[PDB]
Amino acid sequence: XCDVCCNPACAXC
Repeated sequence: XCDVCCNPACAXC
């Protein structure tokens, strides 16, 4: 993903 979560805007981290 980007940091921890896999989302287009990074959500649920």
